[PDB]
Amino acid sequence: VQLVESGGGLVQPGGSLRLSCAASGFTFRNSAMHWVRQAPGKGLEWVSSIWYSGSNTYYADSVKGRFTISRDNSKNTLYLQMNSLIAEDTAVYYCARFAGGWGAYDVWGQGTLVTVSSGGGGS
Amino acid sequence: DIVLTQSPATLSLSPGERATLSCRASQSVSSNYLAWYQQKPGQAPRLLIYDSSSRATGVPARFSGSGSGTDFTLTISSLEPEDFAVYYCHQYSDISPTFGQGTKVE
Repeated sequence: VQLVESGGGLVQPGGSLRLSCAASGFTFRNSAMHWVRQAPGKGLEWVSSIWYSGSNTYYADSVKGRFTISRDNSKNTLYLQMNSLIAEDTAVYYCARFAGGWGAYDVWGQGTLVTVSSGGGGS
Repeated sequence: DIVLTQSPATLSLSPGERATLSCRASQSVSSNYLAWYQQKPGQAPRLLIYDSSSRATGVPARFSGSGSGTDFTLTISSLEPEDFAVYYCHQYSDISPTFGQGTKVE
């Protein structure tokens, strides 16, 4: 049982990234899948949720209209399409299997770092 | 939103001692849908407890969670040195999941 994120990296404000989470060792289509992020030196913040297909989706207020979660069950893969990135989005992004009554966030990937930075100037 | 307030922010204790961590919710947490995670530096969170008092597989008995309604607590009856980390509480009892700010145990 395992998740493996990928697709992170350094980008400048206004750019876009698409993260990937590759699931294995469980029946992917029967799990709700979430993204949870952690700004450097900060707490966990839930970002987004998708159900079995579902297609019902849920987003934190801070990423509404910029991020889009989706899944491809045939590929055992969860995705986060990150548009209009801003500095505040900087964080390790974790994908997690949400097991609800059967375990909350019982499975986490290793996380993928997204850094949004102009490099200090143009402030 | 269900605000999870954790105290203390930071605790320093010795090996063998008992750590008592609080997680207060701004509102009743339906179905006891409340979980705890341990996070060591550089690593991903690790589930310890879900459904308020259910210990995740492979988690030692010295970790136990409890409470209902708005008051939850994680107790580590006797600290091992590896037990030193940040602990987050988490409510999954509505449609906007939220976390506590974490408690650092030294």
